[PDB]
Amino acid sequence: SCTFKISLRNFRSILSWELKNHSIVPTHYTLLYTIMSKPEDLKVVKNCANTTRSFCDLTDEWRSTHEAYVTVLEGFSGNTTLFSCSHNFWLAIDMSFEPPEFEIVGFTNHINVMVKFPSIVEEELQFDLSLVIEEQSEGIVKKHKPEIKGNMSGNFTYIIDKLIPNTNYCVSVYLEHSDEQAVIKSPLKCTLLPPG
Amino acid sequence: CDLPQTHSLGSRRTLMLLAQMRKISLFSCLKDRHDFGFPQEEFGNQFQKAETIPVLHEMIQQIFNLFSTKDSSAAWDETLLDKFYTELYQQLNDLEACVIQGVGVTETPLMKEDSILAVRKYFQRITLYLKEKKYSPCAWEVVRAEIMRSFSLSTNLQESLRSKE
Repeated sequence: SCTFKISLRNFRSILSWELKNHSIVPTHYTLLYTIMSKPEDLKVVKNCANTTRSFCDLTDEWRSTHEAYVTVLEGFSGNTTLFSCSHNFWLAIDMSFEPPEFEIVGFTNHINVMVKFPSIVEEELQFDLSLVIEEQSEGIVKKHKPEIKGNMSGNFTYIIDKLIPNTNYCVSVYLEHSDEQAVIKSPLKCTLLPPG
Repeated sequence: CDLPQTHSLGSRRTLMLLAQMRKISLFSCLKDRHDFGFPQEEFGNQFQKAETIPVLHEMIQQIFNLFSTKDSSAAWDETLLDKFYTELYQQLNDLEACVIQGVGVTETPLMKEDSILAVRKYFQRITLYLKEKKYSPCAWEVVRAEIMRSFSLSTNLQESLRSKE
């Protein structure tokens, strides 16, 4: 199968590997990585080597946030390697941000969006991205991308107005970089404000 | 010239174009690969605010020329290359704009050209490898990866906000 999936949980990259079991059932795996500049420096993540875990998380292991870390998995069947697939993921293309909790309060005429982002200082982390607040009032799909600078350091408060009573809106939290490709449409939260 | 640091889409777009320009998996190319030695001391060191602008201008020029070659145009997709040439020229104009205006860009000594020379030499090594590899797709993939790694770290001067110390 060699299906690799990565998810960003509070600025932390967690990667999991989906493997099917036809006949042989490997319970242990090993994950290795490297930069896209030169696939000559193969490195392995500690704890994520010869382990029974199906996922590996890192914090500062990935210093090249502005690069594409190549992914390689070594499938071991007991005491012998079975297969090894090669893949590659671009952080500026994926950056799947779903774990962060988001709340929304619907008032008589305005909507108070409150996204709960990890409390961190932006002056201590290189994060180039454009967070977009998806809106869907009464079926009308809209997208709003405000100033992320100094606003993604915690509770992202956004006010949506210019609407009328009885507006059911579904808010989603996704982000864009170069274009609308990283459409990480998180579970749309539908809320209805006072009707009329 | 871009005095206020509001945002930037140039590097982002160019970066994306190079991503869609992929043909195969990079890890599948563990042969036609070799450290070309991307100069960083003449990019991130010393050169920061506007200082690296003259370098970037000639650097993108090298990228443009290299990708506009009949060899490169026959390795990648012309549809993607079309926009690539456009974006490159767009950013080229953006960079030289600061050189056209009376901004403190070309104020540095011969070091402002020294960094450029390093780029020309770096690309020369790349072209040399391409010649030997007969411009094979595997080689192009790695070469493109190098250009991708270098270009990102080129505009990274302003995109860098990880360590203030």
